[PDB]
Amino acid sequence: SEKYFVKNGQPHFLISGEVHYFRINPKLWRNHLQLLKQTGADTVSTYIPWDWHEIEEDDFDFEGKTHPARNLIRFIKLCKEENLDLIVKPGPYILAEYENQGLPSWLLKKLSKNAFALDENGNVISPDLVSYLSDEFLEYTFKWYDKVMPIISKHQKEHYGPITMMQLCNEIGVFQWLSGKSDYNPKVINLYKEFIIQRYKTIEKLNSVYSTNYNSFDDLKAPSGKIKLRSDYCAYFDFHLFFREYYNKYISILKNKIRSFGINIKLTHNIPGWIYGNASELPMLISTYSEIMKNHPDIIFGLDHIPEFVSFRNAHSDLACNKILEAMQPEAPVWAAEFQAGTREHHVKAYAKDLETFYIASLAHGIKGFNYYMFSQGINPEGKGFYGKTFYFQTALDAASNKLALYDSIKKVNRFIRKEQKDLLRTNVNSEICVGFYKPYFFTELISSQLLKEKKLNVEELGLYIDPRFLREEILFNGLLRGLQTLNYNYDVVDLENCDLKSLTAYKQLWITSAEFMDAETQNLLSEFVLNGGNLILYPAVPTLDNYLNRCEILKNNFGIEFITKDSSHKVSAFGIEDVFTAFSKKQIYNDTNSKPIAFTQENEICGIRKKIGKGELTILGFAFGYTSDEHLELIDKLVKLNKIKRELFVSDKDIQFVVRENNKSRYIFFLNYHNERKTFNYRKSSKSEEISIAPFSYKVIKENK
Amino acid sequence: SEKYFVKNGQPHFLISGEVHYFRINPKLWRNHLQLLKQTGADTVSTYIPWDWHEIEEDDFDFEGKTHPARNLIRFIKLCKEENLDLIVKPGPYILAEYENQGLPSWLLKKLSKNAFALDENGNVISPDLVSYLSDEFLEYTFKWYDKVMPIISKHQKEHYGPITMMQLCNEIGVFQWLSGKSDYNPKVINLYKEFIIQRYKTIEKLNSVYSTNYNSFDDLKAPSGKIKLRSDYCAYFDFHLFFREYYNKYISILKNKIRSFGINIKLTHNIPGWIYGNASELPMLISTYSEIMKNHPDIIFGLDHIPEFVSFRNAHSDLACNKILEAMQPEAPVWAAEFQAGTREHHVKAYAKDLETFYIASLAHGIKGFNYYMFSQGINPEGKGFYGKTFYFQTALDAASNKLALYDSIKKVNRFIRKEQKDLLRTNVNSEICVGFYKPYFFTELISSQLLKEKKLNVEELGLYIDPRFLREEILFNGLLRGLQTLNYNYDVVDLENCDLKSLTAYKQLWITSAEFMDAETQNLLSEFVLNGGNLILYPAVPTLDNYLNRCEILKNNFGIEFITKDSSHKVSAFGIEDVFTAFSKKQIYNDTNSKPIAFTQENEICGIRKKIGKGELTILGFAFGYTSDEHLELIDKLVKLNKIKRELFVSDKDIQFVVRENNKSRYIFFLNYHNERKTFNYRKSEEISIAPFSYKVIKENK
Ligand SMILES: OC[C@H]1O[C@@H](Oc2ccc(O)cc2)[C@H](O)[C@@H](O)[C@@H]1O
Ligand SMILES: OC[C@H]1O[C@@H](Oc2ccc(O)cc2)[C@H](O)[C@@H](O)[C@@H]1O
Ligand SMILES: [Ca+2]
Repeated sequence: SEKYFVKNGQPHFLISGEVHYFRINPKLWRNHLQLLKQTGADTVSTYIPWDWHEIEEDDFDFEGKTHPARNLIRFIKLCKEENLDLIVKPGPYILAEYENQGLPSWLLKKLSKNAFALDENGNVISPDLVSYLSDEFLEYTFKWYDKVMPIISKHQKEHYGPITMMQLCNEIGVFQWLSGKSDYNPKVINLYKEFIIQRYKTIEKLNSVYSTNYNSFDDLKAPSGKIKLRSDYCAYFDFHLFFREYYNKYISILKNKIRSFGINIKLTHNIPGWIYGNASELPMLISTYSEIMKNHPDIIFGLDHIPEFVSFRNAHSDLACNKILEAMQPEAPVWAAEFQAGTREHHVKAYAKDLETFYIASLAHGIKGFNYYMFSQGINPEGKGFYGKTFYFQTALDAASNKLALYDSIKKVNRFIRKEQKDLLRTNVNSEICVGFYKPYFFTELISSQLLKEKKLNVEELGLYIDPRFLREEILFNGLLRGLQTLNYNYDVVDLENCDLKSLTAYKQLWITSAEFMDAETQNLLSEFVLNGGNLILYPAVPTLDNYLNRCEILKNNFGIEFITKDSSHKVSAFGIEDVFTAFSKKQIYNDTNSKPIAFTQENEICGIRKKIGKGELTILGFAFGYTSDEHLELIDKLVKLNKIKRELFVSDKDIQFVVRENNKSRYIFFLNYHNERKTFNYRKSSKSEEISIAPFSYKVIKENK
Repeated sequence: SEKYFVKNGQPHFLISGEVHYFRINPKLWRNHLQLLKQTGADTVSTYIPWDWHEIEEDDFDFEGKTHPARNLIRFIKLCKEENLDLIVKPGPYILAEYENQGLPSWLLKKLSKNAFALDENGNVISPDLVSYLSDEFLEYTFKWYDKVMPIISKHQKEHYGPITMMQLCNEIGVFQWLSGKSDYNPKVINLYKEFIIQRYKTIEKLNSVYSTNYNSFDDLKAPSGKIKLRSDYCAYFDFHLFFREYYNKYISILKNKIRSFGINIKLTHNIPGWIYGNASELPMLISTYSEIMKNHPDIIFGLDHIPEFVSFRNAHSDLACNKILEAMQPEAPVWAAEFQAGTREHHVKAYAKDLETFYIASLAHGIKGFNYYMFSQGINPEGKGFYGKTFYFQTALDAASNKLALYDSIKKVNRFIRKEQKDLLRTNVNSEICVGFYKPYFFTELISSQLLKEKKLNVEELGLYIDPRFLREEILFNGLLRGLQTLNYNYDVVDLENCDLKSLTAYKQLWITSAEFMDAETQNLLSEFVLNGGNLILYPAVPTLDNYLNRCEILKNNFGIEFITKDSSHKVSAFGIEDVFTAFSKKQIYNDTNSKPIAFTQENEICGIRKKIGKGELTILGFAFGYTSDEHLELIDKLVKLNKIKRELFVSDKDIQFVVRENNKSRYIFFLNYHNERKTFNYRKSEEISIAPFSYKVIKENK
């Protein structure tokens, strides 16, 4: 039951390369495509920039009449002649370091002020940032679609053309996020007001949930400024729910317009979130797509992976991202829409010997397809570069089509993939550990993020102590997920929203990283999980509130837990491990009733217990740890061993990472050395040892038959 | 001309290793010391924690009466028996992940509220954070000194003991930096009031500078909250000046107490500022010691270098720090008081093969001595660790004195240093480029920093557009200095404060990264520099204000410059380089009378000129660039070549870094490969070599 791309009823590993026809001498297009095809790639991918093709208002060139590199039609025909399928991405936004993020200069000069994204003061956030549902923006976007979409429709696979997939716009919300400010455009504020009225029906029902005293819906304003009251937190939480409906409305309007041209190819979107070589904020960005992914089972999201280097400093980012995409999109293959090749930034180097290891690690970490971004360097024509004349460096081909060092790395990886794809695509890893993904902890991009200008959320002003962003970044992403990968314990991630109990019962352990708040549905689901036979690990808090910070003690009551919150030293003992550094002075102190106490404060008060409940097992730790000391890995190891979970291999060097992937025919062992040390080690299957030497920042792959 | 440590009247490379006796089984103290000596190290360094030796109020154990590892006397005796010099660091603060940052629990329980650093509301900032000038704190510090300083005094080299240097406290001001919170203890604020009265004399004089409306000094309150007005900026600027005097007053009280015991050895302090493997904030921390460095020629500041890894991502950090320290401390050797060995953080790996390259790069980059921190891992006694049981990982030795991978790297590097030190220590680089260090741009630790979550400085609210922290981090540290190092052009840094004109005339170019504000003394210095024959490169602004944001147009008027500030596309052309991305829409558009236009907006307005002024040359660019594109390296290269400055070598691979260090007799060529690529190249003076990833090669040439 792996999800993978299919060609002609067989597993197909999607290998694409990004080649920007608009940034390459058209006399050299065929050579770029030939050299991409010779790496074993089956697809080529490109933006079709609106600014490049609508050269003035209502003046379109797709044929090279005004500039040879405007000859889109020729580029499509060459893709077909060179036996490559094509991914097209006509925007309206492309980003792509193209001036004005791809929008025509003539359009941005003509639009009225009310087309732009606006701050709470009514000021333009950025002269190239439109409001997505601006009437004026969508009118011109539709006139662009009227010209580019008939060309895309004509050249679809079903009409014997090369076009197999199309991206809608580009990384929806990426500008809101990087600008560090949210959109208060009056189109947006009016849709928000309709959303609130639809959700609550009467001002009395809203007031009962928020604890506000409004006389009418007319008194309610879009939340702005810092959160000081639980009522401000409630208003912002609904504002987050509203933006997820808003982005779903935007993509819905583009999709409906596209389908009217007879375009039946696969539609895609692309997920932002890596910055400075780590992806700890990507889960927040993927959370902004929650309503798109529920409403559009036919739009496949892929990841935009930008590792920059490949070391222990970022080894956990790509696996945690691939797992979280699978959790939110379990019916489609995990794929990278943009899979780092070379570097966007001259000063931020991308070494072939790093990216080659990233590519192999991505296979170990369950990737099923990717688009090398950028396969071909470009030169910006006509001053169209946002930041300088050259587009990307250290790619597979330079802009002239010369092979660079990365070319042989990509050929090596592609060769292995083509040899193995029939088995490799069908392989699974045996995960006995499931980690819960509780989307509401991620809904903070308006109030708390690595990129937001103003920190609007301070939980201590709300009488709370567990910050949801600290929890999801340090206790979950950089803590538990980093620790399991480092310890070589396989895990899966599951979305807790509308989660079937039967999709949890296959695991030996469910791990829940909990704040003081959790909705009644999720508190009930976890209660039933344990009563019915599940083994639950829960920390750092039993929640006592719902998503609106109103009382909800369902899980606490169903588990027969009594506790008080007390201050103590950061250090606790747990399972006989002394001096376990914890994030908070405040801890939950549990009554010892019908339980085994397994963690103790410096005053020897009980801050963790284990108990049997119905047919299940509960382990609660009333303290927070991520992975900032060796004791944290010893603790994760102790917790995993409570249900006798074993690693697949005994490996003599604990700093070697491995993944075993297998199906009925084939076993693949991936060894990953994320460290600057030549390592010699030995290993054997958990149920005569082989010796292996591995270079710094390198990999080995062993195939076994049966 | 070079500054360096000396032993037996000859150049001595100071090689120290940090070994915490209080964190190591005393049965193994001799084995740690023997293994340290066997790497070629000459010195061992440790804290002497106040909490560890004053076990209860007025109960001192330096002999291991109450715990074997309190036997400081025995550890000192062993250093001498094992032929190691000793650096001691008795605090009172040690940090060192030691509970309460080294202060005794009994002390923190007993101190009155007014001994603590307080927020603006009079609340204790942190239960282990004292006010440095608290009468009660200094009294207890003095009683600690009365017990530990006679021991240190007796064991000086002078008395054929091992002790050669002592550190005073530890990273003074580090807690104000990491929190972004200033101490508003009423004793501190009374000292601030005295500082302001001393500076301005009369309320009329302060009102004229600040544009305030006070009737007397009684109206004046310590600044707090966000800067909304130019008068708030002025008050915060003087609050930064005050803290530099305050730290000088604290270290002076400790120094005078220490000297009273006949302690005549070298006194040290240590400079923080690395975080996550880069050091772009460390110049801000250096700037907090301006008054100490002016008033104490005999206190040697060393750097705390924490690179974490070694690559092109952070290659420029250690050179820029070493150059800025030399600018502010020209009469002492540049040395690392804490020189990364292993890692403080289990999850933040320190590879032997990375740190070996860091140690060699540090030699290329002018370091004259260092203390491997941590040479030996520690185990925290009886939960005295702030964090877990273990102190550091991937060190040279584990806490049990097991050799680890880094041991053989340090022995290798130390063997090279000992072989070359007599000649290597006497070498300098030939810099024809001078880069100005304007300290007031750095005086922001209370209002604008990488660590400060909520920014108190927003220059747009003051009618400005060039933020001094953006300028000093992106345009200077990660832009010009990174670019010059990448291009293999030598530079020196000079402190512009009280700067001698004759020191600037050795250089072919002086580079000044300028905001809209610059004091009259510095505007006059740069005016005289050009009129006398100097070549000045000045960007992104001709300044028109002084440090209090009052009109000052001395440089503008002396150079016959006129400009209007106008908005345009971010991209400009300069010296025929198209598509140069600049930081701001706002640019200076220059009148070009008597000038040559050399940079243009997208609409061809003049945003850069060259000019002859007296006997000298002016290049003014009205736009800001760092290093974020290949065009930025092209522009720096063109600017350097305006005065015919040449690299010392032709090296066939432009991504190889080199440093040529020479004296009259000896030349060293350091080749540094900061890239994950085996590179093969050739070199010649303005021959074919292979260097591993993240590695080095050193060539000697006799002259
Ligand atoms: O690195 C921050 C983000 O950077 C984005 O790139 C940009 C590059 C330039 C720009 O002006 C805005 C965005 C990527 O598309 C996204 O995947 C990534 O998460
Ligand atoms: O990494 C930030 C700083 O961390 C400092 O260590 C500390 C870490 C935490 C803390 O609360 C106090 C000090 C280092 O001594 C200093 O050199 C460094 O620049
Ligand atoms: Ca003039």
